[PDB]
Amino acid sequence: PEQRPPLLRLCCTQLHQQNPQCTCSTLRRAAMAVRTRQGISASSQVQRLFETARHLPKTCNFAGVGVCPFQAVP
Amino acid sequence: AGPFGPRPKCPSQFVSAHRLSACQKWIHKQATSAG
Ligand SMILES: [Li+]
Repeated sequence: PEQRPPLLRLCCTQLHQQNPQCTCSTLRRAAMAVRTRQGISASSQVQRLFETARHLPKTCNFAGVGVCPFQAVP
Repeated sequence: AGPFGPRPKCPSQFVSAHRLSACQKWIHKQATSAG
């Protein structure tokens, strides 16, 4: 299928409710929330969690943002 | 920048956007596929 997974589209719609210069900060907050609420601790899972969050503007075609910069994982 | 500019409030935008709930679910789904 050429259309994206429905959940990804819902995420992109939520991201579009924010200004570009808020997107990376809020995605970092969202990643921290997932990591702690779900107890994600395995190193590769934690790294992939934060990477996925930082790439979401680009996964969503939020062209004014690109990929969010790396910040040390807690 | 001025007192009557757009003045984005990122934490308020986050809560208004349902804390990016669908993004959180997506992030979680991708994370557990690692390796
Ligand atoms: Li501010």
